[PDB]
Amino acid sequence: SCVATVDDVIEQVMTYITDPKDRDSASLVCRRWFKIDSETREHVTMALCYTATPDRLSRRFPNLRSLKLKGKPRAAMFNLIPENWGGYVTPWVTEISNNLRQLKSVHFRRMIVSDLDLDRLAKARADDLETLKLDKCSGFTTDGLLSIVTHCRKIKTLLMEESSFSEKDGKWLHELAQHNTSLEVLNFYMTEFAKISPKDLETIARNCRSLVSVKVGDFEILELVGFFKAAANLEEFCGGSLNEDIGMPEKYMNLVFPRKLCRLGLSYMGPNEMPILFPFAAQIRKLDLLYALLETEDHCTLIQKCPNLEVLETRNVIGDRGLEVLAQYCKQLKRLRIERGADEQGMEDEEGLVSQRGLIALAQGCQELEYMAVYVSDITNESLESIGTYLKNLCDFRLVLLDREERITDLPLDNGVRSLLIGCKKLRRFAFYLRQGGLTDLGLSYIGQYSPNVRWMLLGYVGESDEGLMEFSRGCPNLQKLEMRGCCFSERAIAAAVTKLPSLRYLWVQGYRASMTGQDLMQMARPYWNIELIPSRREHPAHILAYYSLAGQRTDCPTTVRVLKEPI
Amino acid sequence: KIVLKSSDGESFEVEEAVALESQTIAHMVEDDCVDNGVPLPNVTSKILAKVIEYCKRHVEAAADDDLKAWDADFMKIDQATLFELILAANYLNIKNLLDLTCQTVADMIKGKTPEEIRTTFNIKNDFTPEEEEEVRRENQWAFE
Amino acid sequence: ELPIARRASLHRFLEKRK
Ligand SMILES: CC[C@@H]1C[C@@H]2C(=O)CC[C@@H]2[C@@H](C(=O)N[C@@]2(C(=O)O)C[C@@H]2CC)C1
Repeated sequence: SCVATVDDVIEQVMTYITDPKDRDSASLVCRRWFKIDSETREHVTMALCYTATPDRLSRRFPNLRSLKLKGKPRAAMFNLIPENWGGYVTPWVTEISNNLRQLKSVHFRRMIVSDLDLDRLAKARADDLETLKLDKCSGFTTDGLLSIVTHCRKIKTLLMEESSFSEKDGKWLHELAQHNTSLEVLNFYMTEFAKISPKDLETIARNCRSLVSVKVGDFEILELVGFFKAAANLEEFCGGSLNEDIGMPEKYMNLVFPRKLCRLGLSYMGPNEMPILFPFAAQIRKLDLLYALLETEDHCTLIQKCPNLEVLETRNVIGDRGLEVLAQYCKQLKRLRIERGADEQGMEDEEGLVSQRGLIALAQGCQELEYMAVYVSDITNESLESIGTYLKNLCDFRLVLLDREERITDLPLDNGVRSLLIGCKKLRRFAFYLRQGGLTDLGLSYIGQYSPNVRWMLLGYVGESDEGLMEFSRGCPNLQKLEMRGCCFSERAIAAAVTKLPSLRYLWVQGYRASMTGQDLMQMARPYWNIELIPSRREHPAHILAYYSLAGQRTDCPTTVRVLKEPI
Repeated sequence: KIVLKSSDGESFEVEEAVALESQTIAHMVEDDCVDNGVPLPNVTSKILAKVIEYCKRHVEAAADDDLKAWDADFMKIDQATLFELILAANYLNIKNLLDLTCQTVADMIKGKTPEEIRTTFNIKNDFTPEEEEEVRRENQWAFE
Repeated sequence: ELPIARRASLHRFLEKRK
């Protein structure tokens, strides 16, 4: 017996380190520690799939149990990125098929998944695949689905939210009904399915005792009563469809909602059907009024009933008035999102605008907020000051102001932004999209200067000249990903700022002072740094996308995409 | 009451349900060698001592707030000891003790940089700079 | 002229509205 070293005990200890950023470190302390991390890492996420070879991954982490790949850039979620752009998943499944023999969970996000490659997935992994997440993907069909539900008989979680595919039939759902037991979560939330029987969804609920969440297409809620009755342990339900004909004023007044149901959002819900929630609103903790059909008043009467609500997502109809209701009724709120509604026929009402008024009201009410994302119609430096004044543990903050309004109160926001970034020092993600005169080179340099923890930034029409970009660039200690559109910055301005940024690994840009040369961008050509240029699909300015990759340049570029490689 | 004979010949009087916390001694009352007392020549006597003190205290859960207290305090020891404990919790089969001794070492890492680590553990970095670069590159550009 | 791009999920809903 010699003295006991750390070496004699590290194999055991490693598996108690969960934090991805601590494994990141542990792997770098020496050769043995690196191997031990390598063989024990369970989950890995690639923010961009083109960032490394699928070979490189399987070599470094032979024993992955869970994997998550992202393809197309965030902009794709706004119909700004060509469909053919990339993110094909096939190289990765043929890698999983051969070298990740341990994988039980797969999550593809904004990628291209084909019928072939998921039949390949299905057959290669079979019963071992507990979870499959097709998050906002395209390129497959119900055949693909039918293939994974017949070969993976033990699927616990299955997800297709916002995916676009070709619907040929419904035998995929029916096959779940007839044979699946293990299902825990089932999600096809933003999806046009027109050939699936609700009877099948009902028989699934009857068979999967562990069924906890389910989100759904445009099913008629009435056809789901059989479901709801059988879905005992159900905690979350988003989706469905509330269709009111006048011939039944009391159509939806006999709804038996599962007892445990505490996270939800019915689609198309009007004021007439809204009442069906009251009998248990004290219990609701998450609300998705995103696709609800109710007006600024109706919002207030409902929010008012949910004191324990800690997450709300809704359109800007919520109104300043609504936000005020939310300010002293739901103190427990942690996440709030306000996507922009119909900005065509006026607003959705005459209170359906949000402004400094509601903002500052909210800042005082819910000081527990950790994520706040708002499409606002008018602001004030003062409002921002109160943000960074009350809700300290804001982690994700996103603000976008609509061009709808003509004159906005006080416009240059330099000093508001400043106290915000200074109070919310827990901030890690930050989005700030304005109108032209919105922020000055001085205010911009504030951002670089007072955002030490921010790793992602989306920036609107900020700055006035290349001065503000360069000033900004000497800051941002931890900035990794940077997206900016609608900017007055020049090609050589960008290029020079990228070199000054210490942490930057991903950059997307739409709108910038170009040049026929194109050679201005070149002055940022590091090694391992790929740059690409784009048009747009679903008058579109050229996009710039650049990212680090230990792979080299992708083979799969569309024709519509150009890769820069020094003097052409 | 059972007798555990330490690594350096040292009998130990311990209760029934105290020595059963180790599924290594539990699975050894079947093929009962408990005749000559359970021999375990791979536990220093100083350590085996600290082990029984842990089990003793947890067994008295028949009668949760003040446990995380005693536990946090029980761990205030030096490294070389902390390690010999993990090795011991794993030489026996005390699942609650490994979840503690290992989680303690794991906390010593959680937060430090690669340098701060091999510092506070005395480990010589043996990466050729190319290796170190590839790993840092994989870590910050590709995976996580 | 860079128009505020609408998140696809909503854009789909706003038309299923009318
Ligand atoms: C190319 C960038 C896109 C640009 C798009 C654009 O035109 C405005 C914002 C939208 C963008 C955005 O993500 N907006 C938010 C949101 O999560 O939707 C963050 C803001 C929520 C309040 C991204």
